[PDB]
Amino acid sequence: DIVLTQSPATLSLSPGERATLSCRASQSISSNELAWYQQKPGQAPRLLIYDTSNRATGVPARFSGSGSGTDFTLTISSLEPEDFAVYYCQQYYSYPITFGQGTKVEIKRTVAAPSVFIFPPSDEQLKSGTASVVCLLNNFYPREAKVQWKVDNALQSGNSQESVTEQDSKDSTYSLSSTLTLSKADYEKHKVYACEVTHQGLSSPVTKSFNRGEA
Amino acid sequence: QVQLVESGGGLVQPGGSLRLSCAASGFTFTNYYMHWVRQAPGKGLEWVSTIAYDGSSTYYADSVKGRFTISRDNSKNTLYLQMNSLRAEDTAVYYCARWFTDDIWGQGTLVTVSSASTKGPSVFPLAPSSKSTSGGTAALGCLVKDYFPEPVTVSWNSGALTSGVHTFPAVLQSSGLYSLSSVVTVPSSSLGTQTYICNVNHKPSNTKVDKKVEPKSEFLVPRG
Repeated sequence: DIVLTQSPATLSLSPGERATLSCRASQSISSNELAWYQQKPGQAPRLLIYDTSNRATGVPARFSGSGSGTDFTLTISSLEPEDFAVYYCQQYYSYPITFGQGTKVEIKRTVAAPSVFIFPPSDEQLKSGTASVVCLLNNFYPREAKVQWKVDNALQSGNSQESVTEQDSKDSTYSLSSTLTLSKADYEKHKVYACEVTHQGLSSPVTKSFNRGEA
Repeated sequence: QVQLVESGGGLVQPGGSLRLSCAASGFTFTNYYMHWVRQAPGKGLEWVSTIAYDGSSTYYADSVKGRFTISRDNSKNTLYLQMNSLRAEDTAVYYCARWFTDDIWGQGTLVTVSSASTKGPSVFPLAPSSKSTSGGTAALGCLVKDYFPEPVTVSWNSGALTSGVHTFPAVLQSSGLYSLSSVVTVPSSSLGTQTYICNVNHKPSNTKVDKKVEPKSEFLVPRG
């Protein structure tokens, strides 16, 4: 079976730069039966190049493919923010049809600080026994960010989860939620709830907080 | 239109079966090989099966051989995949595809192999307030908690509001149920006069919730 090793596994470049993607086959793909695919989140893969070097309908000319026998290359000569995606090569010279494991392309942009917001649990949720506290970091870059929960100034541990959006297709920013989950009983034992955020675009860590049962 | 439309996935007990369908229009179906490919949550593409023009010839990835059968009804422009003895490693979105000088791909259909029960989400407001406000704009949202399996879809104001929406990826909670929030940023100055409603749809349980998200009443703010 033909195994396709794609490298690098991830690539982070600015708009305007040229991306070079490598797809190595474990044996010589004799006729030129290699294709490149682009896949964006929630979408089907999109054919870019087929038969190694033929560009497909409506593919921008910044995408082009080359190679043969054993090494193949996808070049994206002048990257746009919209080109954030996973790119795959596939082989159709032998069964099983196989794909590389992909290159995840991240698009760089200038530092953007998150806007930081905190949401106390709703009364509605509280009737039922549990409290969720949501800290939102909106529209920031780079991806790296630290969020810490404090309850009456005591650092929490193990009772939150984070979720991050895929890079925005236009502005290249991320957004992130951190959700602190506590029983209603625990929630009612403490007054100050605080989300502390550390991020390159902030001058020093930003704390957003509320007192239980204010308004 | 030139199109492939899939249907037929869902939650299935381990050991159970599903038949997926993929209806074609807009091109001469009978002239092309057709294929199924799958993609586990968070992972790459793997080919599952290929079928000749006239169904005379079929090929299968070794992991599905003996369990899955591809077939086609040319006179009805339809591709099928019969999946039997489903295992957890078969959980994936399944696409059908025509592979040519131009590709045509279906929209995908999720097949979740699990004996865990369907459960609809509870939907809670993330009310905006002065603590969710910065120079002219306010963030607000809906927390969609405790559902199984994926997916929930969330829109705002019945699809009319799209700008500034982030619906986060679901997290699996240690309870084995998913949770997600969807948030939106809007002009702060008209929280009093514009209505925000998140419309949550959990098809696996035919749950549909519309939650109105209203601004918090505050007194602990500058007077005025």
